[PDB]
Amino acid sequence: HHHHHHMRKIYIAGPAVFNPDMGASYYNKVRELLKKENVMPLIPTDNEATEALDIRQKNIQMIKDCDAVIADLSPFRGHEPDCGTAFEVGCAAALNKMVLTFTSDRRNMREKYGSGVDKDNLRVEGFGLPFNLMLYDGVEVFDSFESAFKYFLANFPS
Amino acid sequence: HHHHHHMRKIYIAGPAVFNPDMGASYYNKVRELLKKENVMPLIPTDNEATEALDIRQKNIQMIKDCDAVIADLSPFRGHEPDCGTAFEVGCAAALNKMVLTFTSDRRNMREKYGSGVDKDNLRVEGFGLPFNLMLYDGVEVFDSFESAFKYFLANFPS
Ligand SMILES: O=C1Nc2cccc3cccc1c23
Ligand SMILES: O=C1Nc2cccc3cccc1c23
Repeated sequence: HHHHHHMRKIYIAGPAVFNPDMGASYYNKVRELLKKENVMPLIPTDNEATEALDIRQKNIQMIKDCDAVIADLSPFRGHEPDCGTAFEVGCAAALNKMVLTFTSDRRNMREKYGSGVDKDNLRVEGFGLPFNLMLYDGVEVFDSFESAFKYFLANFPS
Repeated sequence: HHHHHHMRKIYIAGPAVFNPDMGASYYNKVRELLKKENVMPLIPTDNEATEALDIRQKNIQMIKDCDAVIADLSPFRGHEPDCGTAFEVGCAAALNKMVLTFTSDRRNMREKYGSGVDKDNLRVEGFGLPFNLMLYDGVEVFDSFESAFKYFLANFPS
């Protein structure tokens, strides 16, 4: 009786932090969705430090502490995902964490750029993926945070 | 006598692979520089597979096998570094590898964008760093592959 109970935790990776509201609207939506399932969101801006290295270390620790990352790999400042988010996905991959990704634009990279090269003649990947192939681990690329979260619930039970 | 001798290895992360020559000119320069010091370059396109997941896995393994990563975080398709490279930097950080980064543009992000926000009113980081703060671990940001390599030689001896 009164055994320890693990509360599931998801690291909320993505460029919402750069919204004018520092991601408040996104994180609030995430908080409400996860609350219903007794899942804790690990949010990049929580208890935010002032020094870059401290912010970075705390985020790395959240990834170490999580059961899954849900990463927003939507276009950021062009057709490419946010590099901070990409770093976090790599961290999670190395730590053998469940990584779930979504994007607002699921078109292949070559469809996005409209060619096999960009405007400067740099190669656009041709693997039938919406973004850099390093970011794809075989799990479906979802359309939304919600759809990724449904996969989490089905595949990481309490 | 005849003890095993470790050959130092560096993972060569960066968007050179997207050059029209698939990085040949960049990688050849790297190869020539490293051979002089008996250091082996681990190059993303070496023995390249055909399936995205196989390429990804081989690159992650190269990072697991390396002594350091030297990562080209130069502007790619705008002021942001390449997300594949960022993923690799994250992978290396999680694995406690030495990570050395360089860029052709060392200006602060706010100097690059000319404002604290981009054209779409999205926040530009203000930490006096040239790129997303997740990509900075306290080691100096170098100006070139060569200067990063000099740090490697001074800080990872045979
Ligand atoms: O790159 C970032 N990772 C982060 C985690 C938490 C907060 C903030 C704020 C600005 C920029 C970044 C950031
Ligand atoms: O995103 C990539 N990581 C890679 C590692 C090695 C080769 C190639 C080729 C195209 C695209 C990518 C790539």
